[PDB]
Parts: sequence; structure tokens; C-alpha cells
Amino acid sequence: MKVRASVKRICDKCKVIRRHGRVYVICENPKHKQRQG
Amino acid sequence: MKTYVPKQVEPRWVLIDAEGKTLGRLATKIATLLRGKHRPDWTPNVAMGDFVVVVNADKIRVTGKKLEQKIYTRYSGYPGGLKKIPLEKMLATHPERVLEHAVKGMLPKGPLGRRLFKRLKVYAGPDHPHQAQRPEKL
Amino acid sequence: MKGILGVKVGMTRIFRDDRAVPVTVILAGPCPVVQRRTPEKDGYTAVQLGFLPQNPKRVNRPLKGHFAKAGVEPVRILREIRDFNPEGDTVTVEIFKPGERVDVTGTSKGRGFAGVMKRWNFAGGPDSHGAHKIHRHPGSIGNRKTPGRVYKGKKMAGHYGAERVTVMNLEVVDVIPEENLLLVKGAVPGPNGGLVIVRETKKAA
Amino acid sequence: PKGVSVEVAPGRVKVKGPKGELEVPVSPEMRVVVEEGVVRVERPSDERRHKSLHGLTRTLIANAVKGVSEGYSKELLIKGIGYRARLVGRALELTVGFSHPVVVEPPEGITFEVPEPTRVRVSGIDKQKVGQVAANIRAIRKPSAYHEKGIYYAGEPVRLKPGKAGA
RNA sequence: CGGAAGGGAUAACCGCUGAAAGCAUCUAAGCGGGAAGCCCGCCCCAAGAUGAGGCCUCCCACGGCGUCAAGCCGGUAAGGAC
RNA sequence: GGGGAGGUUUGGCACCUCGAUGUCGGCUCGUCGCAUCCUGGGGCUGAAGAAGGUCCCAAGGGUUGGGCUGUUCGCCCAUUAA
RNA sequence: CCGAGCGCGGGAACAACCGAGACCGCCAGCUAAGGCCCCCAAGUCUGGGCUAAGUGGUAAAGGAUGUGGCGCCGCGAAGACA
Repeated sequence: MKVRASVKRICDKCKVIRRHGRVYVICENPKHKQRQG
Repeated sequence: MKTYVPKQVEPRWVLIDAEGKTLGRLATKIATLLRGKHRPDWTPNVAMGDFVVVVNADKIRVTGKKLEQKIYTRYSGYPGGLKKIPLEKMLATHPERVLEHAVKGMLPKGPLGRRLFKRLKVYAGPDHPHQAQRPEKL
Repeated sequence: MKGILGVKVGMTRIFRDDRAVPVTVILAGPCPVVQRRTPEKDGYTAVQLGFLPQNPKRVNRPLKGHFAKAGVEPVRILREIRDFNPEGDTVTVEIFKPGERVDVTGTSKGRGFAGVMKRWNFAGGPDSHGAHKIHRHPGSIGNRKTPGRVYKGKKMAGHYGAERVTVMNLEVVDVIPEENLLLVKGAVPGPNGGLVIVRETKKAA
Repeated sequence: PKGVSVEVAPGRVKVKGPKGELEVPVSPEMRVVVEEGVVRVERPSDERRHKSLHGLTRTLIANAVKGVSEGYSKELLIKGIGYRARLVGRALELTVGFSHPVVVEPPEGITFEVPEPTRVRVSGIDKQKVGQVAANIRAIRKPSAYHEKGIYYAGEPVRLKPGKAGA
């Protein structure tokens, strides 16, 4: 999931409180860490 | 008649602050003075525009993210000789440079266009060589 | 940040403790501690150092017999050690202690205009299958019709030799103040009669 | 702010207490003035940056005030086998899940306090500078390791497999 | 013998204290870690760096028309050239 | 199944070159690019540690000798941290 | 439209993109397009929205509590959102 243009809201803990100007998707089990790159 | 051409007038010196000021905007004013555009009898091929001693250029203000963004560049004829320096580091080490760079580019390119650059002394102080007159400006 | 001048000779192999070791021999000698340079009227600290005395009629003039103390110059005029300042007496050789690595300035002996595969070392090649001519030719330099501009510093055939250089890492076990000599690991550039000068190491300084 | 002595200088709000005094410089875009007994703040308007900076700043002062009303309580409950500690004089020493000993030592504003090897305590009088050190000792020895072994805030392990987890 | 040893800013990345958004957060303010990488610390050239830097000195003024303003003009000085 | 960079291959177009710019690899000198193979870094795993899988960061330097084929494409050995 | 308007400005530069038919001389003025902080010649004009990235200073599908405006159905002092 890391670095892919779909930074939705995957596992319902994952958040988009936009930082650095490139949305990350922040969760728990970090096989769920999508990124904007 | 036939347009009048000034005699050898006496160059008038001037002093300017700097700190708190905007870089571009500052030079913007400097240039028009390095030439006679401020004087009523400005003449193109002559060089009679006031000398300009600027003080403490070490504290000039700059908008946006310039401080970290703005990058000056120099190229030695050598391969990979490109050297680019950020406005941030230009202040630290010899900052009186920034104001100069900013102005030089804002003056003609010809022979005298550098001749007028010589008419400008900038100091990261304040403090100058108290040569003479030097009426502070705003 | 200590140091002292020197002049070049010999490079033997004396066997310290057990092992066998190559040994450069330089004469460090008495060198006029003629005055320091000061950060106000200069910008840093520096000491002028003379050397080996012969100068009579030939050199004279402002002498810096003026300077502040006279003493007359060597025959090897004088130089400087950067960021250096001893005590005030004209120092000699054993300014250092045996068994220490340090640095050295030397005039690499001249050679003149020389080969391309010699100066830099290219490769050249063409012995028999190539051509008789282009034995020692740089082969190629540039490009086609773009950029087509010959590069500044294209590593070219020319002079090599008469240069100057500092050098790091030199172990000196030997020294004979009893004649003014300094014997080190052995590598010093220059002819046996040229400029050398010992400064202090930089392994972590 | 009973027995504490607050004060506002230019943009920087200096806070002095029975503990000491800390520097709390925050933006001049509101109304920082000590009055009555408790400081107050009034945002210039209901504008974005102003709302944000307001909430933040008011909390920064409100905190740093207690920063000299004793905000020391924070410590680490180190777990694991060869995980030991012994604060000699001024230096915190430990040889945990690492070969050589370790020397963690006092910075300005905050203070260590070892009760014993397995649960080191910290009297840090600077809520900002303290937690720094907290997560920095914890970063010195990152715990977890699938099961256990390491230093923990009140931290709880997150489970995974030992001599397994290897298809 | 050398690449390095070391200081400082940064990468993605991890963290501190924290708001809008009473909860949360590595963030938009502030602190901190972070790479052979960027800048120095290394080595040569280098003041045509037409800002032509500065130090240590050296010799010294009119000697012939220009009184005034600049030229010029033969031999000497420290020196330097053949 | 759509959208796109990249202008290296392979197709299309034919204007300066018909008062010439001499096509394949190798010799030899490089040199610019990162979508980076070794090396640093960290994220993460259907990751115990050992190695691996993967995604971003990062040109600083480096990236072998041969057998055969005219041959880049290629296969093969002996190796490399690659 | 050029070609035959490579005559004149703009557009950085730029046969045909916009203005505009050059008999000739002037040291006058309206004006075209474009245009005014400074090159380079004329508003750091006046009045008001937005933007906070150099967007400006050349890309899409599509994505996103970016930041401000316009609105629709709830929950609200009977006590809500956390």
C-alpha cells in the first residue's frame, strides 16, 4: 500500500489529517500505510 | 531650440537604511537613483546618478519562503561547475551580497551599467566610510 | 600546530625494534623565528621562519636585520607556518619528538612537457594492428555535432613535475639535532637540495 | 496560578514559579495579559490561522504554567532479561539489550531518578523537554521485538510469533 | 601515503510538546534524531578577485620650461636589465 | 479497463544537407540522466534472529577477466560487496 | 496573411499570432494592439474579491478535515458533539 495514488480511508482507524503536503494514511498494522508518491 | 545637456555636475551622495525593508522593493528604488531618473536632467550616456551607501543590509526582509527557497547560482566554466546557494546561506556568510546582486541585475548591462554599480557601496553593519554629505533617505 | 622547515636528502631502511624501514633524511636546522603576523593587522597568526646561514653581501638591503632583532638571514630566505606560534627563540629540529606522524610541504621535482599516457596515464595502444603513428596519442577528446564544445580541463598532454604539495602521514623515529636532521618514514618529494617543511599531523585534528 | 508569579513581556510570556522560571514565547496575534489572577487570551477574529494559533497558544501557556507547578511525572518501565540500571551520582548507567554500558546524562531543565534497574523514574520540570527525553530513552532501546523485551511508557506489547512467523 | 577522523544544515523516515476539531496527531508555531549524499574540516592553482587586497621593510622629494591647472624632462635613489 | 510520463527501440512525416554529415561493433577519451545493480538509509512484511520480499530517500564513488560468434542483441565459465 | 508587406510595433527572441498600407523632411499631437515595480518609454493609480504553493512560471484520469464562499436535512438549553 505504501506509495500509491489512492490515499483513501482504508482500515477505519486510518486517517488523513494532511501533513507535509502529501497525504499519508495513518493506521495500526502498518501494512496499511498508503502514501502520495 | 535644442535639448539641453548637463555640465559636469557634482555627484551627490546618499545613505539608506535597509533593515526591515523588502529586498527587491529596496533595490527597485536604489537603481532609479544610481541613474539620473530621479534628477530632473537625467541623461542616458553619462553617469551622474547619486552614489548610494546602504547600511546594515544584514537585516533585510524578504517575503514568502525565499529565506529557504530563493537560490542564487554561479557557474565556473568547469563540468558540474554549477554552484547554487540559498538566500538563507547568503545572509549568514557575507550578506551585503544579496542587495548587490539584486541591484546589479536592475541596472543597464552596458559599460556604464557596471560603472554605476561602483557608485553603490553596501555594508552589513550599519556604518560606512563617512566620506561626506550622505543625507539619509526613506 | 607546530612546525619547522627542512631540506631534502636520502631515504634508507634502518631496522627499528625488529622490522626494516625506509628513511627520508631532511635537515631542519636553525630557523630564524623572525616575528609573528597578527589577526588585527593580518587576519590570522603566522610566523616567518628562515633557515641555513650563508647570506652575506649578496642578499642585504632591507634585510629585516631591520625587522626587530636582526640576526641576518640564512641562504634559504624564509617562509611561514600557518596557525603557528612557538615561544620567541629561533627554533631548530627536535621541535617534535621521535615516533610521531606529521605532515610535509615539498617542491615536486620538475619534469617538463611530457606524455599523455605518461602525465595522466591514458592507454593509447595501436602497436602493430593499429597504426605506426598513434602510439602515444590521446585517441579521442570530444563528441559529434552536439555539444561539440571541447571541455575545459580535458586532461591534456603537457607539463608535469615542477609542482608543490603538502602531504599527510609520515612516521619519524629518527632525528639527529647533533647535526640538525630528521629521519621519517620516507616519501618526500623534490630533488636532494630543494624545499621541504614539517607541519603537524591531522589524523583527528 | 496561586503561589505562582506569571508575567508577559513583548511576544514572549515569561513564567516564574516556586520551581523556577521558564520562557514561553508565543505569537502576538491575540491578547496575552496577566490580570485578576489568571492570564487570558482573545483571538483577533474567528479566522482560520487565528483559531488554530489561539487554541494552541492558550494551551501552551496554560501548560507551561503548570510546567513550574510541577510537571515532572514521567518514567520508564523497562522489561526484558539483561535489562539493568544504576544511576551513579549524576550519570544514568545501563546495560540492557546491548553489549556495552550506556551513559545517559542530565540536560538543563529536567532531572533523572533511578529507583532500580527495571523501572527508572524521571523528575523532569518541563513537559516539552521531558517527553523528548522520554521517547529518546525509549528510542535508545526500542522494545516490542514481536513479543517483549524493551522499555515502555505504560506501553503494552503487540503480539506476533516467536520461532514461528516464518513460512 | 591519501579516500577519511570531526562540526552544521537536510532526504524520505521516526519522535517531542499542540491546536483548530473539549477527544487525536510527527504540524500549520516551537524543539529533537536522521544518510557515503549538501557545506566545511583535506590538496593544488588562484588579488586581471580591474575591489586589482594586506603585512615586513626600502629609497626618497625639484633636478629643467608650466607661478596658478595637469603635463613634461636629463641624470641619480632602493634597485633592476644586458 | 481507462489515464499518463519517457522520445531509448520499432513505424510514420521529409525540411537545412545531392557545390558529401562516410553507415556495424571494438580501440581510446569521456560525459550528462535516475526509473539505482554494489554501498548508506529508513518504512514495512504471509519479517524469530540469518537472508529475503517490497516502497520511497539518496550519484558520492564504483560496476571485472575470458571462450565462441564480424556481430551491439546472445550464450558460457571463473569470479565480485555488485 | 504571407508570396510580392523579411517595410513598422507587440509578442524575450519568432514569413504569415494581434495592430496597421511605409513619397519625403519635423526635436508636435489623437490614437491601434500590446501596455506601465523596476529593464524600457508611460499608474509601487484608485476600488474590491482570492490565493500562501512559485500555484503564477504550460499534463490527465483520479485522489484529498487544503482554504474561503453558496446551500440542503438533522441533532440544541426538553440539555445535544466529544
